[PDB]
Amino acid sequence: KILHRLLQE
Amino acid sequence: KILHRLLQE
Amino acid sequence: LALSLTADQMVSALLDAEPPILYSEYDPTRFSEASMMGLLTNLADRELVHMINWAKRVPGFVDLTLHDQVHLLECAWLEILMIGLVWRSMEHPGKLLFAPNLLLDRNQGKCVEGMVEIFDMLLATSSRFRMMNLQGEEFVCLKSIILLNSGVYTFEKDHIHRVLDKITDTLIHLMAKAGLTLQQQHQRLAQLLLILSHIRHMSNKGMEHLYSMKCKNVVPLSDLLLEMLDAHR
Amino acid sequence: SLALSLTADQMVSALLDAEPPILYSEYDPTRPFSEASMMGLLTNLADRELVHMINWAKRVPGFVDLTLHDQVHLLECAWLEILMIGLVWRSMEHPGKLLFAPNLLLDRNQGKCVEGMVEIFDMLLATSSRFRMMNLQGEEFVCLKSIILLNSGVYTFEEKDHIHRVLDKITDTLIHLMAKAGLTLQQQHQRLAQLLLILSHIRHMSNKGMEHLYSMKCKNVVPLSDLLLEMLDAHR
Ligand SMILES: CCCOC(=O)c1ccc(O)cc1
Ligand SMILES: CCCOC(=O)c1ccc(O)cc1
Repeated sequence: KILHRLLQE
Repeated sequence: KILHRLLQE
Repeated sequence: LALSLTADQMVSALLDAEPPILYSEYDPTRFSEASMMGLLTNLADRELVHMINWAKRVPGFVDLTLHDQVHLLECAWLEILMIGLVWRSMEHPGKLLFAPNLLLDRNQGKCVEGMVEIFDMLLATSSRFRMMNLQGEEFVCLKSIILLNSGVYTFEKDHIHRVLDKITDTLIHLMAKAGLTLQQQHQRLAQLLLILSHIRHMSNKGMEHLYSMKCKNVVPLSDLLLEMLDAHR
Repeated sequence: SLALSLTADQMVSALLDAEPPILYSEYDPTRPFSEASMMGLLTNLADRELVHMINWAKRVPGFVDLTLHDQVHLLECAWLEILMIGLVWRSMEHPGKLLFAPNLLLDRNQGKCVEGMVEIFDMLLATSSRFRMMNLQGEEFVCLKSIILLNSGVYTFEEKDHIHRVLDKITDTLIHLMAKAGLTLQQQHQRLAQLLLILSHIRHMSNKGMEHLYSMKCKNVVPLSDLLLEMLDAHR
């Protein structure tokens, strides 16, 4: 899930 | 409208 | 005379206005998808008639024009049925007390397509009420707030907002009476009003679901119900 | 702690500091609007704002204490509410118009260009009117925006208890702001209620906007970004 990745950047 | 009718009667 | 009411008088007025708890026509020796939705919609229709009488007894409501009364009820009716349901279910963890003879477990929501998701939201609200130890006097205040607030911006307004303030005063009065500190009163008031956002959400989802049952021409809806549904497009 | 250790003044400062920028749209005045091009501007804008929102959320006290799954859940639930409250706030000084971007100020007549959109515009305009009526302050706005983030998905869930403690802190903060502003004790609870009741209307507008966006997607009106598609899909 993209949001999941974006929350870690 | 039925609601109109119940709000009076 | 709504703006002249004391907090105690507002509480008394709202407690006295309360509609009756209706029974389902459910026969405990008989479920199907068509069966269950029919029972729920039949009950909802009968509750709506009593809701109309109740609204007329909410202080300030009949001061409004008939058109504005219609608009508020059209906007809020499902929110009001739902908060009622959540309240009745508060002492029945994991269950929804649609009626004293229709107490449904979470899993029976699956008997109807898309219903369990709605059940889960209602059950979570009931749990929150339980968590907060919501009081009967608070519940009736919240239910009147829904009636007056939900459609108020879809518009009269000044009077409605003054009545809303009086209900806020009444909630705060009840908390002070219960011995809460000022800090605790403000926190609890906020906690209670934030539940109304969740109830709005559930109503919108429930209205979508209902519209879907209405199109899959299977479960018959009363003329009143169809009109209440139609008001939401 | 550390969110629960903040004073009201520190809470306000953190939230004000975390505020995202006002972004520009890709509006091209060389061509007339179509349904597809107007929707394209709003979805492109939403997509760019979402990246800034994600980074804002991480700066809201208490948020990063949650698991990634819970952070995802809250943002999935609240994203459109948060975009809408921001739009309504930007629009306050523009009666009758919605300031989607500094280069994209639209009235309800322009909203008619997209099927089903004017109804949503009308709700947003009524909300902007309400903010003006109430003289909503910037410090109050940022508190409301963080309440939306933390509240909207909280009853779709210890973690929960943590969130409610943070929400209580924001309530204390709103009250502190109003008291510092000279409101009487009674005016304080009345205004707190008026502000929080608006969140019911914001939820409603978000639900209607979500239905509308789903409709645009299902009619192939505009291509949604993968991110937008997933944020929309979270709502079923
Ligand atoms: C019209 C929706 C019927 O199912 C319900 O969600 C329902 C029915 C009766 C109630 O009191 C609350 C909800
Ligand atoms: C997501 C399609 C609708 O877009 C909006 O309603 C919108 C987009 C950007 C904003 O800042 C606020 C609302």
